[PDB]
Amino acid sequence: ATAAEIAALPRQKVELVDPPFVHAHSQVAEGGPKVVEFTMVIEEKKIVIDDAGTEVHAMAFNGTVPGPLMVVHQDDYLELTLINPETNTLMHNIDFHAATGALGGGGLTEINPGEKTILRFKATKPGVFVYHCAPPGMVPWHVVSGMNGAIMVLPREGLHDGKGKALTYDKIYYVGEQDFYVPRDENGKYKKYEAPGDAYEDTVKVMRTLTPTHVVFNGAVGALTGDKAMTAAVGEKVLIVHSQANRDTRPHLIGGHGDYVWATGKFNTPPDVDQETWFIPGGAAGAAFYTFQQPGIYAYVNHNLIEAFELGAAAHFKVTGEWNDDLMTSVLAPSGT
Amino acid sequence: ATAAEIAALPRQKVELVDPPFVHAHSQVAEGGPKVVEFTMVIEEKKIVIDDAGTEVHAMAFNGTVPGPLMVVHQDDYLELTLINPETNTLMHNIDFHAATGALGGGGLTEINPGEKTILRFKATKPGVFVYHCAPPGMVPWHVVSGMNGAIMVLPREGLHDGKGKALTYDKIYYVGEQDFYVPRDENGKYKKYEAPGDAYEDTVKVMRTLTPTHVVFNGAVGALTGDKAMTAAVGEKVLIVHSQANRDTRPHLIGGHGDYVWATGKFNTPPDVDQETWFIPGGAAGAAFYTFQQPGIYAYVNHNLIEAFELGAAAHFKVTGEWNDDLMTSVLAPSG
Amino acid sequence: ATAAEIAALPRQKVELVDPPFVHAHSQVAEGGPKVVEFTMVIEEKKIVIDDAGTEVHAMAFNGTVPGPLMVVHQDDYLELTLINPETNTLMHNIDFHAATGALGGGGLTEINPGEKTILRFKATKPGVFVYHCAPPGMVPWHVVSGMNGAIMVLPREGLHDGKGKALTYDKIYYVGEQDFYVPRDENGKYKKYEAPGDAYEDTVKVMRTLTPTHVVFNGAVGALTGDKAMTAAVGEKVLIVHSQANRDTRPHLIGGHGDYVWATGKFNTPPDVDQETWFIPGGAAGAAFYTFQQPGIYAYVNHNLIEAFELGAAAHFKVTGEWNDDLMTSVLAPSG
Ligand SMILES: O=N[O-]
Ligand SMILES: [Cu+2]
Ligand SMILES: [Cu+2]
Ligand SMILES: [Cu+2]
Ligand SMILES: [Cu+]
Ligand SMILES: [Cu+]
Ligand SMILES: [Cu+]
Repeated sequence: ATAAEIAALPRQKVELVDPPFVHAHSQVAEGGPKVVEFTMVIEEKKIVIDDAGTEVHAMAFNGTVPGPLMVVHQDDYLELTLINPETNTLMHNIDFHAATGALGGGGLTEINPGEKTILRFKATKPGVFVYHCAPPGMVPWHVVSGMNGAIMVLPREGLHDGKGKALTYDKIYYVGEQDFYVPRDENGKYKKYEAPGDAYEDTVKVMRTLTPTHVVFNGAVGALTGDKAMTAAVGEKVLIVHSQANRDTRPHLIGGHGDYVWATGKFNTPPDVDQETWFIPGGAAGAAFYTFQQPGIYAYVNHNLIEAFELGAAAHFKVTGEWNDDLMTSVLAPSGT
Repeated sequence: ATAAEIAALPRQKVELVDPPFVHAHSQVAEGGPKVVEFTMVIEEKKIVIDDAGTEVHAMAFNGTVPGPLMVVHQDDYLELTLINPETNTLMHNIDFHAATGALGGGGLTEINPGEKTILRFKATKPGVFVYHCAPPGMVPWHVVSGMNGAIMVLPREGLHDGKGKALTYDKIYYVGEQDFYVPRDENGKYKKYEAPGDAYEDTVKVMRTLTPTHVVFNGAVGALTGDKAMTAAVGEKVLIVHSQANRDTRPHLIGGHGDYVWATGKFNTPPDVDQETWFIPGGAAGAAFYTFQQPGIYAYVNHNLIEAFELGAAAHFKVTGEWNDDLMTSVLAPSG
Repeated sequence: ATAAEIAALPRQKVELVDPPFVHAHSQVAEGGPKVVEFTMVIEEKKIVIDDAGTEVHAMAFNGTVPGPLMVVHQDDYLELTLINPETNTLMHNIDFHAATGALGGGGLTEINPGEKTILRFKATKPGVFVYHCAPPGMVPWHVVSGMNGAIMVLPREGLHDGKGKALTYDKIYYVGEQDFYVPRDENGKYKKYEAPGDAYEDTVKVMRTLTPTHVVFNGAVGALTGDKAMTAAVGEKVLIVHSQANRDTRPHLIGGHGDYVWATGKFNTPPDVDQETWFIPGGAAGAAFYTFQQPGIYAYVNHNLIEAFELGAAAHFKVTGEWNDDLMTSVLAPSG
C-alpha cells in the first residue's frame, strides 16, 4: 500500500485495559484494514511481587506487568504512541515480535525520559506475539524487570481450527508470565533498593544463574487468585493467551485441557488438540482454547510444579455450573479401608 | 449416555504390571465402551537411587517409581480404587491429566493413611497422559518424590499415521523419567532421614534451585541398563511411552529414530516423523513409534547429555537380528 | 541396495567449508543416488570464547566449533573419512543422528590418536540432524567441548512447504550453538589449563550444575558479528540451520520471522509458519526459511535473553536494500 492509501484508511483509537482482561474487539474483522491507534505510558515503579512484600523496581508499559494486550486484525496497521515520562530514569523502546524491520521497532523507538515516539507497523502475520523493551546493552534487564507484554493479530475471518471450522470464544484472558531474579542477602532474605540502578549489578548476578527467584502471572505470586481469580461457566469457550518474553513455560489447566492450542502462537500453524500441557518457548506467546465442562476451582499453572507452587506460577479459575458425573464421579469417597 | 446406559456398561478388572512393562491390552478396542477397573496401593518407602547408596523417601503408586501404565480406549471409563495403608504417614491423592473436573480427580481422592477411595472418569480424549499425586500445598514435593505415572487412552480403532494408515506395535514400553532433589550436607554427601517429613525443608531448598541432583528412568540410575535393558528384534515395531510429571525432557534413541512421534502425547494431533530427538514438556507424556532396522545395543536417553550420562537419564535396548550393511557399514575399521 | 549396487553408484568428493558457511551443493538432487565423500581431521585445540580471554579445550571436527555442515540428499550414502592425528591426546568417534545402527556410527568409529576410519551410512530420512562425538563414559564432556556439528539431508526434489509448493533458498547459513562450562577460581576468575585432561574434573563439576557459563554461536561470544555477520538483501530467501547437541535453544530473528520453520528439523514433518520464536531441543537441529523484507541490522538470538545478551548467544545479519514504509514507519521520531 502507498502512503496515500494508508492515509485514506479509517482510524480507530483503542482504550487499553489491564491484564488479564482484554480491550473490546471483534473476532471477525469489521470492514477493511484500519489504522488501530494505541497509547502507552512507561512507568518505572516499585511493585510488590509476593505476600512477604518483596519489591521489584518494575519497568512497566501502561503501568502493569505484563503490559496490556493489543488486539488488531491481519493487515491492519498498529500505530503506537509510546511515552517515556520525565519522571523515569532510563531510556526505553519497544520491539514488537509481530512487526517487520528495525529490530521489531526497537531501532526506531528509543526514547529518553521526557520523550515520546509514534511507530506504525503492518500486522502482516496472524497470531499472538510478544512485545518487549530492548535497549541495546541492557536488553534482558528491562525484560526481566517486567517490561514486556503481547499482542494478538486475529485473522480477518476470526479463528478457525486446523480444518477450516470456525472457533468463536466467549471470553478471552491474557496471562503474562514473568521470571524475576531478586537479589538476596547473606540470610537469604530479599534485598530492597532505593533506585532501579542500585539493583542492577546484584540482579545481573542472579540472572546469570538462570534460576529465577519468582515465576509469576500478572506481576505477582497469587495475582490471579481470590477476588482476582479468572471466571468461567460450564459450556463457556475461553481463549487463554499466555506469553513469556524471556523464559520457557509449560501451561496446564489443572482439571481441564487445551482443546485447541496454537502452541507456537501463530494462527496459520494448525493448532495441537486435546492438550494436557503445552509448551511456549521464552520469547513467544501461545494461545489455548477450551470449553469448560465441569464447575469448581481450577488451577492454571506452569507445569514445572516447583515453578507453579514454590515460585509463584499458579492462577485460579472459578467455574459455575452443574457437575457432570458422566465425566467424573466419586464412586467411593475417601473412607476407612 | 443415559444413567441406565452407563450403569449397563460392562466392568472389567485389569491386573497391573510394573514399568517399563505394560499390562496386556488390545490396540483396537474389543467391543463397546467399558468401565475398566484398576487398584493401586500407595507405598511410602526408602529407595536407593544411585551407586553411592543415596536414599529417597519414595511415595510410590503401586510400589513403583514411576507408577504403572494403565491402558484404556477412548470413551471407556477408568475406575481406580486407590488405597493408602495405615502404615503410611502422609495424605495422598491422584490427578489424572486425562480426566475432566475436580483438579483431575485430586479434589475427590484425598485419602489419609488407613483410607481408600474409588474414582471413575470418562476417558474422552485419546493419548498418553501423566497422572500424579497432588495434595494441596505439597504438590511438587509428592511428585518429585516419585508419585507419578501415566495412562494411555488408545483410539478405539488403534493408532494411525497422519495419513490414516494403521500403526500397530509389536511391543510397548513405558519409560517414566524422574527428577530427584536430594539434600547434601556441607561436605557434598547426600543426607539420609528417618521419616519423609524430616526431609521436607531441606528438599524444598534443593527444589527451588531448579537443578535436580539425579534424573533417572524407572526410579534409579541404570534401572533400564545392563541385564534390565529393554529388548527388541530387527523388524519389530516398538512404542515407547515416556512421561515427565514435573520437568522437561528430550528423548532420543541413540542409533535409531522416532519414526512417528506424538510429541504432545495426543493421538488426534498428527505425529511428527523421522525424529532424532523429541521434546516432552514437564507435566506431559509423549509416545514414539519405531521399527528397529539394526541389531545391537542402543542407548535411549534424555539428550541433555549431562542429564543422561552424569545424572542418570540413560536406558539401553538390546536388539537381535541381522546387520544391514546398506544402512551402515565400516568401510575401514579404526586403524593406524 | 546390494553391495554390488552400491559399488556401482557415482562417487562425489566434497570439500567442506567453515561454519556458518555451507559447502557447494544443489537443492534438487543432481542425478540418482551417490556415495558422497567427506573427510574431517579432529583437532584438539585451545579456543578463546569471550573478550576476557576465557579458554576452552575444544575438541573440534575439522578444527572448528561447531564442526562443518555436510549436505547430501535422501538415499544418498554419506561416506566419512575421520582422522584422529597423532598430535591429539584422546580417543574420539562420531555419532550421526541421521544414521541407523551402531549408536549412529560411534560404535564403529572409535579412533585413538594416530588412527583413522571410514564409515558409510545411508541417509534414509530427510532433514537436518546433529552429529557429535560420544566416547563411552566420556560423552557429554566431548560434546560440551565443542565436538558436534550437523548435516542436512535434502529431499531429492529440494524443499517444499506443507502444501507441496517449492521453497528455494538463495543463501544458507549454519549456526551451531554451544553451551560451555568453564571452571572458575575462588575470585570468580575463569581457570586456564595446559592440557584437555587437566580440565576434566573441574569441568564435570560445572557441567553437573546444568548452568552453562557461556552459551555461544560458532564457538565464541560475538563470533557471528562484525567481520562474521551473516549477510542478505531485501527479497533474498535464506535458510538458517541451527543445532544444539546438548541443550535446548529458542532461536529468534530480531526484526524478522521464521516464515517456514522445520522446528523438529525433519522435512517430512510439515513446517510451522510465521514463527516469532521457535524451539530446538538439546540433541537436535532445526531449520528456518525467511525472505528478508527490510534492510538493516538484525540480531539472531537464543531468546532466553540472559543466554543471548549475558551469556553470548547472539549473532547479527547485515541486510542491504530499500526500506519499506508500508511494513514499518516512524510516524513521530523520538522527540520531546
Ligand atoms: O495437574 N496438576 O498439576
Ligand atoms: Cu524479542
Ligand atoms: Cu498435573
Ligand atoms: Cu546424540
Ligand atoms: Cu525499558
Ligand atoms: Cu502423594
Ligand atoms: Cu571426541
